[PDB]
Amino acid sequence: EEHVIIQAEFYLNPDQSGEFMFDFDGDEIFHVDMAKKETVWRLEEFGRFASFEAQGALANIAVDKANLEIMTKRSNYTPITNVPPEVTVLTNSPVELREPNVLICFIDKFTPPVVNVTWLRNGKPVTTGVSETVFLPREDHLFRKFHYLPFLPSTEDVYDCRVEHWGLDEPLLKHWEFD
Amino acid sequence: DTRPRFLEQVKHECHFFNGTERVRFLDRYFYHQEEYVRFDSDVGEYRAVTELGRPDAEYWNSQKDLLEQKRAAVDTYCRHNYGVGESFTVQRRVYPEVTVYPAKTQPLQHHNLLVCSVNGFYPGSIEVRWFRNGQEEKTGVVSTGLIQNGDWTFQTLVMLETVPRSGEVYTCQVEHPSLTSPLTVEWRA
Amino acid sequence: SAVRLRSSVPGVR
Ligand SMILES: *[C@@H]1O[C@H](CO)[C@@H](O)[C@H](O)[C@H]1NC(C)=O
Ligand SMILES: *[C@@H]1O[C@H](CO)[C@@H](O)[C@H](O)[C@H]1NC(C)=O
Ligand SMILES: *[C@@H]1O[C@H](CO)[C@@H](O)[C@H](O)[C@H]1NC(C)=O
Repeated sequence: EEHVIIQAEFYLNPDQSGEFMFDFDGDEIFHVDMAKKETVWRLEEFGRFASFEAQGALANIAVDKANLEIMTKRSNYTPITNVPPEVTVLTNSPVELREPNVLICFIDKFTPPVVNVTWLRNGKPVTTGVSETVFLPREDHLFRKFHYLPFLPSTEDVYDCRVEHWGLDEPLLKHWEFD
Repeated sequence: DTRPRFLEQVKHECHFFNGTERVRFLDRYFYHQEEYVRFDSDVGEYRAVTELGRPDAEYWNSQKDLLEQKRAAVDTYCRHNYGVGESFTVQRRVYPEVTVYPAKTQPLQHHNLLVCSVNGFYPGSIEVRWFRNGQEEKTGVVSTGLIQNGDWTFQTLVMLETVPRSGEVYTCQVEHPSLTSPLTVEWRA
Repeated sequence: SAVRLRSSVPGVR
């Protein structure tokens, strides 16, 4: 095949979390912010060429929630087995001292779609400028996710991406430093 | 929080071959990671994938209006959405940035690794090859593989294990759909 | 223009 477009949905109990998104060849086209009832395009340019009525996503998620109730009973309340993530930290371009760059924390091959992710600079939580994706679908029906931290590379700072997940016995820290 | 979790997933998939010349639609339902029932446009009906999905397959197949909605999806859904997004997805082309820098396989040791860093490109299909004085070097090449950055760009590092000698010219060559001819970057010892 | 969505089907029982 040349291309695949997937409308991917999930609903999770008891968290009552539901997600709705479109995937093109593995990249997110958009997702719907359920609380705001708004379409969020992954790249801003996308919304100049296309539109999506966010309300429609809400109807599907309601059905998925009702279907989960049905399937849970049918399965005799067999719960999900936790699958802990693989975590990788990398930069999006070659690092040059005092040249603005971005750290990427890639959290992969896990389920359920619930994770706590923290960026650490010299052992301290940082939130300035951070961003993140929603939960992204995998062909094996696990999930992946991205977290981003713009930063100014220096010999004086070390970074870690810290990931907590129910499939992990301890939080997973993945380190990055200059060199 | 040790409370048990329960997950429902749905994936409505459109598979395209040669533009919209050939199209396949899949309506897929999941409990945790287990697909239990699906509609395949190749078949035109729902089929249970596991025993868990049998009641839904029989129930859904008894609804003629529903099946016709699903049977038309290759046109009204897949071909339609492809048309909507084609200019910024199918036709998306972003050039790679190519950087060459030396590295070390083991600390303390002299420079014995040449890194060809290929960044920011789209789509993912790329071919990166190393050359030493005009000859392709196929031994000692290791890579990160293709890395998705999550923002509609890819990157990859392609490393050549080699001991640079004075005078040698190394070339990293990159082929990609966005290019009309190979992109080459030289590095001299 | 407008992206269309595919319906999710209500299950039995
Ligand atoms: C759930 O329980 C029923 C009996 O109440 C049984 O027939 C069925 O096989 C069970 N589901 C399983 C084992 O997945
Ligand atoms: C995230 O943190 C909250 C608050 O401490 C906690 O209740 C929850 O269990 C955590 N989630 C994961 C996946 O570790
Ligand atoms: C691919 O598309 C072109 C143009 O529509 C057509 O000539 C060709 O027959 C198509 N190939 C197949 C296998 O359908």
